[PDB]
Amino acid sequence: GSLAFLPRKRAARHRGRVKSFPKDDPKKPVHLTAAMGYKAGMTTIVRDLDRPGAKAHKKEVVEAVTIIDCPPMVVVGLVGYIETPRGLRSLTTVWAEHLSDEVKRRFYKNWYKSKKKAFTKYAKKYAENNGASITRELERIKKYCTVVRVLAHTQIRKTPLKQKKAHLMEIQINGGSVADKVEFGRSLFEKPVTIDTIFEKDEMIDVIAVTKGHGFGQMGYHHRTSVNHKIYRIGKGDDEANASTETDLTKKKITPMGGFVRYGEVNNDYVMIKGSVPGVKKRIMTLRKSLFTHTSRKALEKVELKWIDTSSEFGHGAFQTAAEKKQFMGTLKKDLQTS
Amino acid sequence: AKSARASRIKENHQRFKKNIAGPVEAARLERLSAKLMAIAQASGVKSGKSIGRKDSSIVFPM
Amino acid sequence: TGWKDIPPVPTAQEFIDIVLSRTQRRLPTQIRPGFKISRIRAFYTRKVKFTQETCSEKFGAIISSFPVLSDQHPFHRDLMNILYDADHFKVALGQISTAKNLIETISRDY
Amino acid sequence: MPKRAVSPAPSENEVDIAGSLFAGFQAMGLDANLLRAIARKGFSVPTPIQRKTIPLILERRDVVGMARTGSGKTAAFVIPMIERLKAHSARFGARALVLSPSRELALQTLKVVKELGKGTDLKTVLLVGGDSLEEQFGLMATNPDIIIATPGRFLHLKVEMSLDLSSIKYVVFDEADRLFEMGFAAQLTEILHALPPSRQTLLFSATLPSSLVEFTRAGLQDPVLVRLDAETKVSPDLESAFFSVKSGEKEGALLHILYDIIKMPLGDPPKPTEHSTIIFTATKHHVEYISNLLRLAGFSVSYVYGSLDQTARKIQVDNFRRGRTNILVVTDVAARGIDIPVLANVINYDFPPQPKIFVHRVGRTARAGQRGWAYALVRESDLPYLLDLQLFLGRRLVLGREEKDPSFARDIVVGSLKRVELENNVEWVNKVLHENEDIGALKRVTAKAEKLYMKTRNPASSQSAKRAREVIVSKGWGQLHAIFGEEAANEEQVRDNLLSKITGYKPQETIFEINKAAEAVRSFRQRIGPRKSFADPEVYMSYTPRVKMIRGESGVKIAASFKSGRFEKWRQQHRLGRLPQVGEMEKANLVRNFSLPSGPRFKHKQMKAPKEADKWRDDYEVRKKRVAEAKEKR
Amino acid sequence: AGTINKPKKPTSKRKTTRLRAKISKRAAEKKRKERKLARKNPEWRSKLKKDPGIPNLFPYK
Amino acid sequence: KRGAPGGKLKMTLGLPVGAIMNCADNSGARNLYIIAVKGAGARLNRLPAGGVGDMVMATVKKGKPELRKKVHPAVIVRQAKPWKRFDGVFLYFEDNAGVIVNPKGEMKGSAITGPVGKEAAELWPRIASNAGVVM
RNA sequence: GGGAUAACUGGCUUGUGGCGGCCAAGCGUAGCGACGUCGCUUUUUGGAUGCGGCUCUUCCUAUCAUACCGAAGCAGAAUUCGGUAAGCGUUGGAUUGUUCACCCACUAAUAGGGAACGUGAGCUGGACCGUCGUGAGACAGGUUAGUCCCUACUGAUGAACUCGUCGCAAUGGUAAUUCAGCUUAGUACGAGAGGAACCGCUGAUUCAGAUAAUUGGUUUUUGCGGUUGUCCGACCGGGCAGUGCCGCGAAGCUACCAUCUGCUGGAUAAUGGCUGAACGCCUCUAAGUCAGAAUCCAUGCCAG
RNA sequence: UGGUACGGACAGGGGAAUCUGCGAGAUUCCCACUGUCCCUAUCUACUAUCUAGCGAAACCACAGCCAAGGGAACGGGCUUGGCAAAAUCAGCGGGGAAAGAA
RNA sequence: UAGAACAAUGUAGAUAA
RNA sequence: GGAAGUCGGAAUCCGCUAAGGACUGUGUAACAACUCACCUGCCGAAUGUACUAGCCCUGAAAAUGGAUGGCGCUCAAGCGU
Repeated sequence: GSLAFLPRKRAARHRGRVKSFPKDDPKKPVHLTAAMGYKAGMTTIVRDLDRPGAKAHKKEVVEAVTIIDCPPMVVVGLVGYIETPRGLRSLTTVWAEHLSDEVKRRFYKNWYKSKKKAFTKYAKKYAENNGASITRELERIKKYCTVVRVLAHTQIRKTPLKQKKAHLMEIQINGGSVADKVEFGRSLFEKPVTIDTIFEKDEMIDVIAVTKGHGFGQMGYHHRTSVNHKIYRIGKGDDEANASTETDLTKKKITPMGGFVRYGEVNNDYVMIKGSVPGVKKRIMTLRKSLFTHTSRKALEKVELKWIDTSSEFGHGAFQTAAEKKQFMGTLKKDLQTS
Repeated sequence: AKSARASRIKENHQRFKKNIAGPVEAARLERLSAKLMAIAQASGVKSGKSIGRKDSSIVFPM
Repeated sequence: TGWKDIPPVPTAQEFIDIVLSRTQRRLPTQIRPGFKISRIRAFYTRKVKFTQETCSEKFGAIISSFPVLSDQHPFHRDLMNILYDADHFKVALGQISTAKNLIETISRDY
Repeated sequence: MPKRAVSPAPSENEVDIAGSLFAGFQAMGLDANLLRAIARKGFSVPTPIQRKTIPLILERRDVVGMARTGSGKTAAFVIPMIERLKAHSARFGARALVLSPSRELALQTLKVVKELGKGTDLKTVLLVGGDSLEEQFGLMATNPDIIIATPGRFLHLKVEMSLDLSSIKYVVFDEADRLFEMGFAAQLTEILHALPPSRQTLLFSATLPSSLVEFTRAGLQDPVLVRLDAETKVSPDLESAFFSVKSGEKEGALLHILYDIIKMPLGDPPKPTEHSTIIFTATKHHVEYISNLLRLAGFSVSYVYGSLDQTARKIQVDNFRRGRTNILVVTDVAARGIDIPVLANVINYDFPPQPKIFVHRVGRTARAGQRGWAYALVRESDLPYLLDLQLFLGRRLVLGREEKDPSFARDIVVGSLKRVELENNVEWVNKVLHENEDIGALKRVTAKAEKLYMKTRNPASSQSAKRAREVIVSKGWGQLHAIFGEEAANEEQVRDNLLSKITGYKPQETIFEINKAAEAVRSFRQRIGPRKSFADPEVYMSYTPRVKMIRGESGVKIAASFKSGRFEKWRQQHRLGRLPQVGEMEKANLVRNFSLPSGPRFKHKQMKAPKEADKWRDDYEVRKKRVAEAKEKR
Repeated sequence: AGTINKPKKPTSKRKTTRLRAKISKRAAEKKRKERKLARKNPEWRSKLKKDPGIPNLFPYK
Repeated sequence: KRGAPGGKLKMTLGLPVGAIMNCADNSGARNLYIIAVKGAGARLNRLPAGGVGDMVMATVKKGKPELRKKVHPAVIVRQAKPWKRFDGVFLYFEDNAGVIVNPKGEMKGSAITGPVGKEAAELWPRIASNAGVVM
């Protein structure tokens, strides 16, 4: 194979790390770089293609897309880094009040038998007029640091999973002075940030994941950073018509009939992204921005959807809604016996 | 065919980055930054303004 | 259609340089006295034969590219005779052919 | 891919009369039964080959017979065969064997032998490819008397039974020229090694290649090679003209012949025709190109090349003999294969290398006192071969119009063509080449074939080349053909003087002289300027004269002796017993078990049960009943 | 040539003992052959030699 | 000029080298035998194959004896091996069928028996003219 | 029969023949003698060969293609020679005992070699005596030689630093390749025939990394249905035939049989220059400096 | 006894399908051999990770990481250099085996 | 000699399917 | 055909002279025109042809990554006394 990915080895961590944030300049506005989500599955769409010069121009093309459930992330920290002859060094970090039970479970390994004593002294530091110490750390980040990141964690309690341990990571703030970005993070403390705010529709981004193990030497469980994937839609979860387009007036959600196979139902903000993505269903995904400005027309295209498949994934299914199934079918022995 | 690392190809990509993708990404960045900014705004020693000390080696121990 | 596709004809020195460089650079050039006499013979006969077919291919291209005065239309035949002295044309072409034959014979004997 | 994938299918037809270095029916005295059979067949008088051969075969002499296809060679060697055998033998072991090139020729031999032996108890077997090896096993169990076989299958069965051929006394090689052209030499030699020395050898062919001559010298005991006399003296009733033609004007010259020198009617014609034009070419690619060019020009043309399909060749030849096509284009080998009727018109497009080949292709016509015409297109490169033809025929050469009334029948008269129409024809050829792309592709293919054929063609003689250069220098090369007319001779000459004296100009200086290159050209010119009966006729001793390898059926390389054992497994399959050893009486139970079918041999022999009936299928019960019938038949 | 960016295999200056012995032996052989050829000497020899004399640049010529 | 079509999208190739084919035009041949594919890429032991609208070189195995045992360029119009069109429709034909075509793209015959592939009709304008059913 | 020798190449090899005359700097005081030129081979008309052949790793450049340059009657198109360049790719038919040559085909093109006396790893296709003859030799006459561990690669674990969470990045590896179509444009150019390129746009080959919406395929799900022999007294329900056979068959897994993705800065080689001495002209080089190749070094990427 | 003309039959099936209202029902596609290769199918033999118990043998101077050099086509211990961190498990494709010379 | 994991493998030679 | 020093062959002189070839190249279809050779004016002092002797570059190279012993050394830690 490729000597770039060889010696082949298991990923040291299940989450997957960014390893490179986009280069930052003060002129751009203040923004976050990356995000987290959980792979729910894949569905089929069609697109009123508007690609000039292509054989399928002004035609309808069937494409496969992937769904990543993206519950809002909670900001719980702010990390300040400095430049040294040995590289970047994490000078300091500042945590917030009221760390959630899920991020505390992330810190703990045996959470059930532990006395849950984490960050209690930090909370006392914040609340007991050691805000002088908190502001001292903040001003140290203000005047000594060059690149600033925000600690953020997901909501497992909102993701329909048997897990209860959240995933914490650093998302870098770009586009501004160090003072502006530290103030931005301190303002973002104890607040949910949304995927429709970190990314938008029609934006080729990068997905970082760990490949599916192919065991029962190493095949799979390999850290990959797949680039250039066009986000096709950002769904609101509470819109009740996420899967609806302007061409079909069907009030339906992104979740297929009977639910996603082995994952469940997507009731949160979700991202519909073109193509395939590394990782199995319900695996943690990392969504970041492209390190460079794009060079293709495919990046500037506008995706006009026509309809989204909500048929059953558990087999050869053919009805988008239970209402459609019962209209096609009529009434049954069970329905008349119950009624 | 010209390689992906060709100088002329890189110059063409730089021109494309400067002329179209630049403005488009700047506009989207402005919109997302405005949204996230809205979501955000949704004595020295005992005050913290004076940054002091908290709480192997580089020099030879004397 | 025309005669613009006839390959350029090198001079004597350019021809020798082309043929003796091709045989220098397109074949291996390291044999050792501690090798087998059969392999030494094979190496040198490979060199000689390769030079021979290189020269033969170039001469054959020269002989077959130039139009034959006999099978041309009478206008073209007389035009080329006036412009080029078909007698000298045939003489030069015959010299090329004879040199090809003698190179082949030299290669066989050696 | 498969353009010149292996080789030009018609390679060459080499002939060697130096192989001459070998050395009514009732009046001939045949049996009464054979006489009645021949009378039924209608052979009232034997053909010349039969008259010269059958008495020798009855006198028990090995013979090689030079005869054209359709001369009756088949009956020529079958009638003595039947006369010699005259009865079925109760002793196991055959004694008649004939080897034929192809299955069609073998079937023709089968038909001949059956019709000539209707009534006599001889058992004749066919052993050709495509038939079941098991069926051939069964026929050998039936113990035939006459074997008609193709050599490859013959070796296959030979190896498979380890048969004893010591009983064979009568061996015939039919069309051994085709056998050697297709490449049967090694396996034929192994057959010869298997055959007992005490045998009578017959070999019938139209040509005698040197390989065949060596094979005959190796395998024949005092061969009385035979032949006719139409294979030497070109019928004086043959009148011949030769046309000096250019490479770019070749096709145009061929149509001027057809149009203005032959008056060939266009369209479908309303037993050959009055015109009857054959065209002899060099390779199959020229065959296709000339055929399609003539057809576009509007000529009723049939093409026969070497590796053409059997049915296609049959149809084209049948059309030519019935007169539905009046032009027939053949290379050399297709011509030899096909039986050509009497012709009036012969055109030699590409000059033959061998004057003897020319003699054959011109003896194709002018037969039985009927006058024939032979027009041959010759180029400067083929001129030495023309002069070799002159030497072989011993005739005088008349170049252009050196004589007022040259006798084209006895004199080799060479001339050019009407410049006016020649050009109007060459322009037509250029136009059709520029218009039709298929014709252009064919023309390029024939150009490549011309290069290859010139490279592989046999060389001429040094004296012929020298005198060819001398003729090219001489004036006789370039003027019209005597045929045209003395008035034309007048008008051509009206300007030919000034035209020739322009063509014969020696430039004083080249346009390059008109630098170092200019000095080189001047030195080149300075260097290569022009250089400054009595004998007793009675006694004057003059100078001139007066694990072995064989190819298998699959084509994959296979060892010579490879007993697969599947004959013994055949025996095990059908629980048979020991084969009758040579001499032991034929075993009637085995004969009845494996004797023959009831006549016509079909090919389409698969009895397969239909699929199981499905309830949801429409024809459920009908499919069920057919399935039941199938299981009942088992 | 791209020698700086992509250098090739170095040529060792470390002399082997096999080479030192061979070169010393062949130097001695060449010296002995020169002596034998000088003994042969199929050439004339004179007594007085061409003295170049005082240079023209000598201040006191 | 090599008969490699331009603008052809990805589709499954189901007719490898040495493949028996039905003949769809009135030219006098009944079957063809794919031996080579134009525009193919020689991989390690990989057999070239062609999809609907790809030029190949075929030899006739049965038909009119005059044309029998001859080699011509061809372009394939019907493929039994299923493949997907960009509207997401996986489709296949009943058999394998093509038409004899000169290197420029002109047909020897005058009519096509049966339907013609949409890809072939789009790539070769002559087939669109000689086609009666397009699916 | 006796004696010596008993392997042998090892800064070896490569592109330009030998003989004779003329000429010729030196040296030398006639002799030696490079480069050229002349004479022979050598001119006035266009088969050789008598151990071979496959898969995979790595290296060289003596480069076939792709990249960039200089020159050529190089109008355009297609090219020829030469230079830098090993990043990236690199065949098949015919014939022969085999090989090459020639020829035939695709293809961007389908280059040559090394793995060091065992030519990378794997695989495949005899001499001594004895008898009898001496113008040559014979013998079923005898005798005889045939030598599961250590370490490397690479995952996966692992004690010592209190456990855990989030990170930095020394060093090591490194990746993309080729072709086509639209526009330019029937334009430049060209008598005609013909006929581009830069920018832009869309695909396809190979390689590489993922993925299972869809579409095919695999069934110990022995899931549902059908069916043969035999048995449970018959039906239902079943057992046995080392999974009896057949149809469909989810889930999983798969497949260029399906689908997605493969990214940018600097320094340079040939070469083209600017300013300007050497050397009062001149000069891209000496001091100073600009540009430029698929090259090199890094980012992006994998490991930590 | 064998030929000659006349009349009739022959120079057919099996399988899969399509179209019209079982129908003279009409129309479409497949049946060869090979001393050839490969694949699928049957039979035969050897084929096997951990755990409880029992339990050898071959072989063994001592060892075991590489590159250059070490005149005697000789290196494993020497020079000088790259380097170099316990203890294990699995895979194993390299090394630790070879000449003697007319 | 007995338990756990998954347990139906691969190679070779014969065999008319 | 055209050839004026310059597509070609052979001779290759005289005058004015300071000096100028029946011409060294560019150029015209031929001319024409430019330029070189040579000469003059300005400048102002050493030049310039061939050899010899040191050191240095080139004077040929393949294929695992390595060798003046290594690091490294440039008015040397190189060469000569």
